Amino acid sequence: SVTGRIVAMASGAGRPVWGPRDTVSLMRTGFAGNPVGFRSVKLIAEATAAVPLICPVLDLLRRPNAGQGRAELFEALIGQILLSGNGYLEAVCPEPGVPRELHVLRSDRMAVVPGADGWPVGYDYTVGGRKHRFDMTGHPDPICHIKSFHPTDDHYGLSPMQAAAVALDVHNAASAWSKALLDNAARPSGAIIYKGADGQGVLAPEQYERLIFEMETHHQGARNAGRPMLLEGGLDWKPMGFSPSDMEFHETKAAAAREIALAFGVPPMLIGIPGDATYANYAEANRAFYRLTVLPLLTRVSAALAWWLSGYLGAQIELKPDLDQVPALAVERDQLWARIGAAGFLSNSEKRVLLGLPPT
Amino acid sequence: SVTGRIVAMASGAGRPVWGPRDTVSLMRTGFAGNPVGFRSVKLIAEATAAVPLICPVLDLLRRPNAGQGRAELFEALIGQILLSGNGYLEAVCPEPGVPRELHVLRSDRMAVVPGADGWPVGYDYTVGGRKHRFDMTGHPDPICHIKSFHPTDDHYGLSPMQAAA
Amino acid sequence: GGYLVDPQTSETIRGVLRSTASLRQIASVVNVEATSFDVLVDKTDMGS
Amino acid sequence: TIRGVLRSTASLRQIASVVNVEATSFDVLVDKTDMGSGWASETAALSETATPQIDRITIPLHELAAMPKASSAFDIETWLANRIADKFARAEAAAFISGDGVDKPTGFLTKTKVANGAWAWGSLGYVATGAAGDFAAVNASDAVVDLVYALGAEYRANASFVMNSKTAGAVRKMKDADGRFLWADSLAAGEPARLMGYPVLIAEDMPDIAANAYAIAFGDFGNGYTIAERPDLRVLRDPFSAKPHVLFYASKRVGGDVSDFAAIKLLKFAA
Amino acid sequence: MMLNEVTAVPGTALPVAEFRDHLRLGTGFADLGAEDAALLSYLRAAIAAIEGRTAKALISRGFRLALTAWRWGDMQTLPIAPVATVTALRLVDAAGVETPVAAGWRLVPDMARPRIEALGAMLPMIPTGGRVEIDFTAGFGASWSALPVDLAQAVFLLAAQYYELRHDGAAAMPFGVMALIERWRTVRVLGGRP
Repeated sequence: SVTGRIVAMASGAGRPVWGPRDTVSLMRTGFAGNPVGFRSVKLIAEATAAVPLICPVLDLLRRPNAGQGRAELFEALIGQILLSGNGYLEAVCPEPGVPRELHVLRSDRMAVVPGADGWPVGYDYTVGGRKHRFDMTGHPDPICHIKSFHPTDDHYGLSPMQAAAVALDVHNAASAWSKALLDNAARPSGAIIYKGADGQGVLAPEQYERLIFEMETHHQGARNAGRPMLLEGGLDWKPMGFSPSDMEFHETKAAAAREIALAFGVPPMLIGIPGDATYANYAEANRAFYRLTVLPLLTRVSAALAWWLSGYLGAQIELKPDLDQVPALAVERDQLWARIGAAGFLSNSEKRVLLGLPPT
Repeated sequence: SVTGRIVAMASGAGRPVWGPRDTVSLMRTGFAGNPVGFRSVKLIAEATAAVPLICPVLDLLRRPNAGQGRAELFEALIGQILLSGNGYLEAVCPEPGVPRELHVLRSDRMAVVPGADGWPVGYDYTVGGRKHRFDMTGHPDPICHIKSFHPTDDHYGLSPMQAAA
Repeated sequence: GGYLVDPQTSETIRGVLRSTASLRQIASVVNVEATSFDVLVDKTDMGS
Repeated sequence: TIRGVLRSTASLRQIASVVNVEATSFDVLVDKTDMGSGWASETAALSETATPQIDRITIPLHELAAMPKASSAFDIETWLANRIADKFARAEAAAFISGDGVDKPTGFLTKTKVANGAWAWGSLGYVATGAAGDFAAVNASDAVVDLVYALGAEYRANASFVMNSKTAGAVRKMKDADGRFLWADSLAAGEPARLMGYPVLIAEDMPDIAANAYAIAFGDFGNGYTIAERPDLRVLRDPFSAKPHVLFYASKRVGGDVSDFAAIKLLKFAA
Repeated sequence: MMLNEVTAVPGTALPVAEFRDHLRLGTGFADLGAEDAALLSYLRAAIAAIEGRTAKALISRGFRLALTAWRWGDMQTLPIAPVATVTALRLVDAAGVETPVAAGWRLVPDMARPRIEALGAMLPMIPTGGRVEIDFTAGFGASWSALPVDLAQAVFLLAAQYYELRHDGAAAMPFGVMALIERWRTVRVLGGRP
C-alpha cells in the first residue's frame, strides 16, 4: 500500500487501463471455434456451479436476479474467469443491506482505473462509445473483481486460454486443414491419356461423346468396378493415386487437443480426447478434476464473495465449498470413513468428532 | 442492470436482434446429416426426459398439451438447446395460475428484442414474414428463455454444434 | 431576463407517420439464407 | 521502460472552476450591473429603481483530438496512453490561457483588455509597469503590489499569480539597493511559493516579458475562469483503416472562457 | 502497379557511332550512314531485352509508377532497380485532385532493393478508389559512358547478334551475353505472403 502510490502514477490515475486487446477474438476463435476449448470451459463452469456452499447471504446467491439462476450465475461468472481472467459482479442496492441484484458484467467491455494509491477507483463498462464509470471511492465498493493470478500485470488476470493461444490456433487450423482438403482436392481415379500420332492431338466431339458414353455406362461406378477396358492405339490409362490418404496433421491435432485440455486443467479422460491412459478408472480422474482445477478455483471465488458480500452486512461471513456430498469425492470419503471406522480402539464419540458428526 | 440500460441503446431498443445466421443450416447438415451428430443429441435428449423430478405443477408437466407428452416435451426442449443454444416455452393461460399449456417453440424462428433497460421486452416468432411479438412487460412473462452459456453474446446460447461446426 | 428561461422540449423525436401496408402481409415470405431462391412451378399439365 | 521528455504539468486546471457538463455547451449567467437602489425621499414617487441586466456567456465545449499511428520490450498501449493523456493535459493549458475563439477554448488573455480605473464589464483590467522593456527601474515590484491591491478585497481571499518560469525568474531577480533579493532573500532559500501571501502558478503558456506582453496575471480563477468539460477520455483501439499502423483515436472534449471579468487582473509591461 | 515511362531515351544518347565500330562495317566510305536508321533499332531492341532480364534501366530516363494499394505496410520496393532522387509521390484522389505529398517518406538506394520505406511507420494513406503514382528517374547514368561496361558489352554482344541474323536462326562463350547479365539479374527466393 505504501508502494501503491508509485505504480499508479506510471499508468496514469483517473484514466482507463485496457490490458489485452485481442481478448474478444480468443473467445470467437478459441471458445466458439473449437470443441476442445469449448468443452473444457463448459466442463468446469458447470462443475463449479454444482458445488454447494456453506455460510441469509446464500438467499441472494440462490436467486440473484430475474432469468439468471444460482447455477446459471456461476456459469456466467467462472465462464468469464476462464475466458478472460477477470470476474465482475455488479450489486444493485435499492435496500441498504444485502443488495438483492447480482449481475455478471462481461470482462470484454470492462476496464480498470488505477486511481491514487494504486488500488482501483473506477471500473468502466464500455459498450459502443458509452461508458458508465462505476465508483470504488466508497465503503461498499459495488463490484467484486476476481483476478486470476497474473505475475506481470497489476490489474487483470491471465486467462488460461491466453496460455494455450498457440495450441488453439494449431487445433483450429489443423481441423480446418482437413475440412478444406475435403473441399479443395481433385483426385481422379485415373486419366485416359490420348496423345495421337503427333505428340499432341485432340479428339473430335463425335469421338468425345463416344468416350463419355462408354465411360459413363460401362466403367464408372461401383457396379462396373473392374471391366477389362480395351485401349487401342494412342489411348492409354494412367491410374492416379492419392498418396497421403488418412492422417493429415492427425497427431499434431491430437497433441494440440491435449495441450488445450492441459491449460484449463481438465484431464484428458473427462473431456473425451484420445490419448494414453494416464488416469485409470474415472474414480481418479473425476476426483483429480475436482481437486486440481475446480475446488481450488471455487474456493478462490467463494473467498471473494465471502468478503465482498460481507461488506454489505455488518458481521463478516465465511463462504467455502462444502467438500462433502459432492459425489466426485467419494473415493476420498470411503478412504477416510473406513480408516477411522476400522480404528476400533478409540470410542464411539471420539470418531464422530473426527468424521464430522454431531456427537451423541 | 445499470450496465444493461447502456447496452440496449447500443444495439437498438424496440428492434429485433437475430444472432446466429447459420443455425438453420447446421441442423440439416449436422443433425439430419451425420449419424454422430444425430445420435449425440438423441442420446442426451432422451436421457433428460427419463430423469424424474421433485416438486400440482408437475401435473402440467406430465400432460402439457395434446399430442406432446411429458417425455416428448423435454426431448423437444433439450433438442432445441443442444441444437441452437436456446429453449423456449409458450404458456397459454385461460386461468390465472398454473397455465395448462406448454409449447416448445423452435429457436430458428424466434428473435429477441432488447427493449429499454437491456433485459428483454419482446420475443418475435417469425415464420415466413409473419410475426407475433410476445410481450415481456408484465409479471407472468409468458416465455421462459433457457440460455446456454455464451460469453460474448448477451441474448443467446452457444449451441455446442456451433463449437463442433 | 430572457436568457434566464429556457424552453421545454418533447420527450421523443417524433416523425411524420407513413403507411405500413406493404404486400408483405399478403404475399408468402420465406426464411432463407442464400444469394438466390428458385421457385418451381408447372406451366402446363400432362396430356390425358 | 521507454522514456520521454518531461514537460510542464501545471495547467491552470487546479485553480479554475472545473464543471462537469454533459450537453453541448455550458451557459453561465452573470448580471452585468447593480440594483441601483437609492435612499428614498419622504415625499417622492419612488418607483422602478433599476434591475441588473443579465448576460449569458456560452462555454462552447469544444473537442480535442490527437491521432497517432502505432506502426515486446515496452508495450505501446500503456505508454502511448501515458503520453497522449499528458499531451491532452498540456495542449488544453495553452487554450485556457491564450486560446482564441475558433474551435478551442478562448483563454483569458484574449478578452479585449482595458486599463484599470476605466474598467468596464466586457474586458479585463491591467496595470502598467513603467518602461516598455521590463519592470520599472526606480522602484521594481511596485507594479506587482499595486497589481495585487488593484483587484478587490472579496476575490483576494483565494487568489493566485499566474506566470511562466522565466517571468518568476525576472521576479526573483528583483533586488534592493544593496542587492539582497526582495523575494526569497538568500541564495539558499528556493522558490518560496507564497508571493505577496498568495500562491504562484508557473504556467508556461503565459507570454514572457516583452514590449507590451501581459506576462503576469493575478486572480481568483474559481470565480474568474470556468473550465467546463467531460471527465472521460475516448479510447478507440482501432483494428481497421491501416493494417500497418493501429492509428489509435483518443479525444477529450473541453471548453472554457472567463465567467467573471472582475477576478483577473493583468500586468502590462508598458507605460 | 503499371510502371510506364514518362520519357523515352533520346536516341542521340545511344552509341550508334561506337556500335558501328563494333560491327566492323567500314572505315572511310563516303556513304557511312546507310545503317544509322537500323543500328539504333537494334540497340533499342537489345537494351530493352536486357532491361527485362535484369530489371535494370541503363539510361536513367524518367518513370511513372502508378499503383493503388501498397504491397507491404510500409516498404514498397520499386521494380526498376538502379534509382536516384524519387521526384514526386503525388497522391491522386478517387477522381481528379492530385496533391503531391512530402508525406515523410524516404528513399533507400540499392541496386538490389530500391525501397521507398516510410519513416512514420506508415506510408501516406490511399484514397479508396484512387491511385498513387510515383515519378522517379531510375538508371545508371545519363550518357552511355556512365554505365557498367560489362553490361554495356552485353548490349553490344546482343545487338550485334540481331544485326547479323534477322530471323530466328539457330547458331558457348566464357562470358557470353548471358554470363555478363547474371550479376545484374534480381535474385529472389520469396514466393510467400510477405
